[PDB]
Amino acid sequence: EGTFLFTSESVGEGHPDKICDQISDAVLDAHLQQDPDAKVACETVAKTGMILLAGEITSRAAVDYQKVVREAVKHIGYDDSSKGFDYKTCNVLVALEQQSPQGLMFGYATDETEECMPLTIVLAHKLNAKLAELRRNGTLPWLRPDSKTQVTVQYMQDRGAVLPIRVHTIVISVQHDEEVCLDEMRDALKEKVIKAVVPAKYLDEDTIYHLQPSGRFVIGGPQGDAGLTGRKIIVDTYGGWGAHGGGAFSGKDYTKVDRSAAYAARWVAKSLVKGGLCRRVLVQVSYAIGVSHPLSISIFHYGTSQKSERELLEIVKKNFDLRPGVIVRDLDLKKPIYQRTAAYGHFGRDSFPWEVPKKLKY
Amino acid sequence: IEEGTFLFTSESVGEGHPDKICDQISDAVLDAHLQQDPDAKVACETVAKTGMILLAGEITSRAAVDYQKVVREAVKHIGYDDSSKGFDYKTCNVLVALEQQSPDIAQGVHLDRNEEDIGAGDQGLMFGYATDETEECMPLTIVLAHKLNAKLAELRRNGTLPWLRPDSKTQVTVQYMQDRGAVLPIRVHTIVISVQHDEEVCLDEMRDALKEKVIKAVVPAKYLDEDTIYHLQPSGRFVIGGPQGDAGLTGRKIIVDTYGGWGAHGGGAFSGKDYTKVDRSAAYAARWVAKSLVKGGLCRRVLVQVSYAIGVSHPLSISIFHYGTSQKSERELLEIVKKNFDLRPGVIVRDLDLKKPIYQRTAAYGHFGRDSFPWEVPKKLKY
Amino acid sequence: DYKTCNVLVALEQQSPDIAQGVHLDRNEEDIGAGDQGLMFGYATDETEEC
Amino acid sequence: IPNRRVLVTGATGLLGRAVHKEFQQNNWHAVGCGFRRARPKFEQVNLLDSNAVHHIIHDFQPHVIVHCAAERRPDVDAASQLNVDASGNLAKEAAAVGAFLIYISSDYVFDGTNPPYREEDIPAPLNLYGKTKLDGEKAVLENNLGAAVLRIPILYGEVEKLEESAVTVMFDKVQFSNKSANMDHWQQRFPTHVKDVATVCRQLAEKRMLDPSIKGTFHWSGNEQMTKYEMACAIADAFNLPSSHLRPITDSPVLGAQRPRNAQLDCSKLETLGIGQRTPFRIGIKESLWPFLIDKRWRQTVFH
Ligand SMILES: C[S@@+](CC[C@H](N)C(=O)[O-])C[C@H]1O[C@@H](n2cnc3c(N)ncnc32)[C@H](O)[C@@H]1O
Ligand SMILES: C[S@@+](CC[C@H](N)C(=O)[O-])C[C@H]1O[C@@H](n2cnc3c(N)ncnc32)[C@H](O)[C@@H]1O
Ligand SMILES: [Mg+2]
Ligand SMILES: [Mg+2]
Repeated sequence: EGTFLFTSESVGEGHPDKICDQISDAVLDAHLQQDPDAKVACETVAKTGMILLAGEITSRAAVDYQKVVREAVKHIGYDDSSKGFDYKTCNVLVALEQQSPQGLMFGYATDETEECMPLTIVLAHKLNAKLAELRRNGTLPWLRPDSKTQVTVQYMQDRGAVLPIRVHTIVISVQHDEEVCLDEMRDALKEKVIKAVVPAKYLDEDTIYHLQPSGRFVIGGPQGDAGLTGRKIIVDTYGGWGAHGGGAFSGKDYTKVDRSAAYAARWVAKSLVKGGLCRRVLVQVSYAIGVSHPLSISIFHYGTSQKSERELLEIVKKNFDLRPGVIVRDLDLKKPIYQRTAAYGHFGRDSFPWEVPKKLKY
Repeated sequence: IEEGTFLFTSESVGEGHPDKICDQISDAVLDAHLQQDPDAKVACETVAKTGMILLAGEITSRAAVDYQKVVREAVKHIGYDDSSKGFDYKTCNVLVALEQQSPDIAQGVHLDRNEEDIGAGDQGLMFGYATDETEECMPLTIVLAHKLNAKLAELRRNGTLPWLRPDSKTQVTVQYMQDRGAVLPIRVHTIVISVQHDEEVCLDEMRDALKEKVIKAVVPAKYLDEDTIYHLQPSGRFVIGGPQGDAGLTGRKIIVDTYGGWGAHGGGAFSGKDYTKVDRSAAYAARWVAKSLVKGGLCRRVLVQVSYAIGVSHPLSISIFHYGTSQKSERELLEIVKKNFDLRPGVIVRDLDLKKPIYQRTAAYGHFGRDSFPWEVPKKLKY
Repeated sequence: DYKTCNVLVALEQQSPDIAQGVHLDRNEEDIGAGDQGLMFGYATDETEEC
Repeated sequence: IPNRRVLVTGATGLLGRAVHKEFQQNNWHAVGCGFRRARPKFEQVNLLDSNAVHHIIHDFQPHVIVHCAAERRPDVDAASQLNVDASGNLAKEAAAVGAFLIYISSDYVFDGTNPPYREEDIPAPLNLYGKTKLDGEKAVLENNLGAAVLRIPILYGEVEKLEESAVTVMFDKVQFSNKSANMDHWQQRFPTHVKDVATVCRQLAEKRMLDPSIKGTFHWSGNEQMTKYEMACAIADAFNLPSSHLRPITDSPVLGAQRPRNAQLDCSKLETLGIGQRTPFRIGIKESLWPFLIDKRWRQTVFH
């Protein structure tokens, strides 16, 4: 009928891979606080009782890695062996080689949500946030940090844009304790989590629910599955929408164009949609060796713009300066707020500079 | 003048790039297990670093596997065998942090089930993609990027360019034109090649060699012209490469492994994973479907999405986008796919023969666009 | 905690150079010392266990 | 590996593509060329540069040349222009190598007063387009007596853009039912598939390898007679759409004096030799235009 399904996932703070992303960016943050010009390329690996730091750092800062990693794991919620991991007793190994002193990026934006993101991933992200919140409250005290979610939305194509109709399927898997029973978890996940996150007009009697579909989820965190930095890049970005060139974000400082120009491309894309010029847009920025400005910019507006691609490009050229140096200045990327980006997606939340739409002048 | 033109770029990396070292080691470990135990449950993550290979993850298997030997033999084959190259298989540190698969995952996925009923090893989404712009049904950008690295490795291993080392990076920028939903590659705009090298060989002997022996042997002359930009060894002194002064991980080149930016990706990595992990088997399945549709003449370009819930056998969703390159509707193409394919992992494993220990082959030069793989052989469709 | 601690394994084969110098191709009774070294033994009548 | 060589000029255009395709597949070693947008499938050749034309023909040694003009008819104002001439050079150098040149020409060389028109009939163009097509025939025939001339009417095919054919330009006006659209119901025309014309070009060339007597003018055309208005209604019928928003203008257009009313070509000479293919228009235009359906075009993006 012109109808199609699309699926996206997200994960919780206690997910092994997301643990590593947060620690990687926690290391970055800590370095940037003492030394705004610190070069960081910090990978984290997680497994039963182990956090391993590995990478290159050119920094003047003196960082207590012990404290950084342990406080991160604490915040995440892993504070006892009964939960599979404990910040107080885990092994922290440091293998960073410290010293003393191109690309294709994509930005994407869709008018299907206030946050200008695909509904599928927004919901996926928010379901994990809810679990974390209800775990920390004490409202559902059997919850544990590690969790995954997946949302399938039924869309209708509408002249370039995509129109959410309903939620087709929802998956929630969340690590839990040994007392709570399967029916109580499933009732709770449905009534306290989903129904508080998803607008009622998207839910109906045909919506399929796979809640705790594995049946048991006691063993979790790095014990149940090894974690690595940079292994959730689709979760970090557009959940299968838009496009992606290859680069992971976390553990990398702002001088890596993989991170900061991806942020800028997002900024442009969101500005075009919030500025009413597109209902939906994908922005391609080609950078090339030996040029500051992008070598080429393409703008796929899916036919949702009254203005042509050349017109939109011209609008982009006089409102934006996409030279790395200017990007870090304009978006304030030397500041130590990278850890908050390392869970729940880098795009979607207003608190980030690249999610503040620029008022366009043309 | 512009029309509906655009630039697109894809990279590939050679076997010695630290990330791809991890991918190949993880797949060697998987193959080692499948040689003795075809039903092995493998989730091997590898970490590569100055002087170190660490194995972390989980494996339940009946195989007796000597991890020190498999890891060191892999690094040997990759070509790191001396301090001069920054890494030596004979003397590198090899740590192992491998445990059994979580019993909670076992009971919830595969225990006491008929093969066709085993659940997805995880939740996830996977994409499959095909395009008629090359014989291999792949984007020209990524195909050229892969084949350049493969050429470098070839010319290194048959001694014809003995100054080459294992680490390399290529980027191929092609100029494209849109054609009713398909894409016509017009010309190769730019080619970058960085490759690790001897102390002796001079800069412009390498640059001459990269153009005349590598690019000329790989890229059809029809795509090369006087304007094509060549960035051969752009920085200059790239003698330091591989793990030394660097840190790589399994599953940090997933875009290189697949479509090089084209189509889409759901973010699941391939290497170190047996068939029960649908990140691999369903992605392979979805490539097979996308290639079958294009080779079967039903469209010129296509993207397929599938999704799964852990412990559930049937896909949660399936979707087809033909970019308006088919006379038939996307819904009609979906109906055709539903009739011709069974996308449960318990069935995909039979159709694609995924217990065979042939995975190390896939860990470099991309998992798609090659002759020998079952998922690259299109299915004759009935509709 | 035994259940949740990190365990890392870095075990390789005995050096082939050691093996050939010590025990390969010999009757067990003619096995060489695994290494050089000195060792003491001691006893005292002050307790029953010496 | 095939030894039978052919050179198609204007290979970038709707007609050329179809011709180069029809040959290449059927055991010919087909090379195409074009002035702009030729690369990567075809050779970049400016027909007005004699040095370029010389080198590619010298190096290729074609056993046959099929001379097509790119074309993108707005024409169908019907005035100017052409500086060719270059069909002269092409005829010159085709003879120098001993290649059989097929010159594509038009029914616009005629008056369009006494249909049908035979190959023997006296031409009388009412416009500058008809004039230069007639000049080309002259310029070719007198520079090469071993050459042929295939006259054809209005063209359509599997276009890359709607504007590549004066039949296919109408398709948006057909589709948009919410706006009324005027279309010519005065000029009589015979829409003809370039795929049909291509088959004819292969059959005719394959005869000249046997029999050296094949030369002079020839006529091919589709058998279905249609106005611009009747074509539009036929397109709607093929895709099952309403056509009541289409209004015919039986009055001749602003420059009706420059447009031959009915320049129907008599194809009897060519029908005799067993040369001829006729894809029905309702089946031909369906295969031609489906990629340009509104709903398809919405979907035709680079990314999903
Ligand atoms: C299932 S695991 C990946 C496969 C695993 N490496 C294995 O050995 O089969 C991936 C993620 O699923 C989640 N997970 C772990 N145990 C689970 C269970 N028993 N049920 C559902 N989800 C689980 C965790 O978030 C974990 O990081
Ligand atoms: C023989 S090793 C102990 C290794 C252990 N006993 C074994 O065989 O696995 C102790 C020391 O002897 C020396 N050593 C090592 N290899 C040797 C060899 N092939 N012959 C003689 N001495 C050796 C080194 O100084 C080393 O620290
Ligand atoms: Mg993972
Ligand atoms: Mg995984």
